[PDB]
Amino acid sequence: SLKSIEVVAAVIRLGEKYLCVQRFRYEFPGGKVEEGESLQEALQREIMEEMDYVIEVGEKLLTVHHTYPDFEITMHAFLCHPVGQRYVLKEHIAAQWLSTREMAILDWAEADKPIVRKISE
Amino acid sequence: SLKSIEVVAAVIRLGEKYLCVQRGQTKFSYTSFRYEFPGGKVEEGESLQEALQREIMEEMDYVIEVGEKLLTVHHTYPDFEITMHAFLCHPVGQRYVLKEHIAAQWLSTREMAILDWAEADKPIVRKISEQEG
Repeated sequence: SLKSIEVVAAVIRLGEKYLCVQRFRYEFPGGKVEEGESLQEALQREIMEEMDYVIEVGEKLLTVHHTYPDFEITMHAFLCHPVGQRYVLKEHIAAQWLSTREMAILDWAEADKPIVRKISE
Repeated sequence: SLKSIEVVAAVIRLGEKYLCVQRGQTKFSYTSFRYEFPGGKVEEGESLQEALQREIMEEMDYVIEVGEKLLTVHHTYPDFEITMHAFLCHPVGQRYVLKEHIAAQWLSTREMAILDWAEADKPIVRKISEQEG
């Protein structure tokens, strides 16, 4: 079947606050890379599609590798800087701007925990 | 999008032979891709059968009829959700086209035991093998 699964996550910062979504646990916005896309263009499309939010992808924060026997799965987190000033919540997906100490009291998705851990350090 | 994917696989049968594919070329002259059943991802707004039919048509130019579900393989990885659906399929069209670096063989279940199968496809092979052999 699938040779690889690449997932991208956007860590969007304004001030001391990070865009955290609850779509249930909390997560960073992002999604899967389509075949033929780079990781950055996958992330910019994914954020536009789900949130109408125009961002610039910056430096890569971390790569989460896995050793699962059946599928090769890799997650790529990028520090992102917003260009637009508009984001849309297509219904019942709530989003908050939170500081790191607000983020630590929260139920985060398992895939996103390394990013939350890193944002602190 | 959600961190969850649905995969479909076609078990194409002709007589007592099944279509087994090898999709790619490695860098090394002493390594090669393992075998697998043709298929791919289910895109949003598609049923499992229509995603399969589309995927077979796009990779192989092969008109197929999707029949009964043979098995479902679920994975419960902490970081990502994957479901595989294998369906028994019957050819309508009489020609398929293999692109660059793609090989395919029509094999019995006994001959299928000779090959190296992708780890994800191994439950499917075992199911096919348990029912005749």
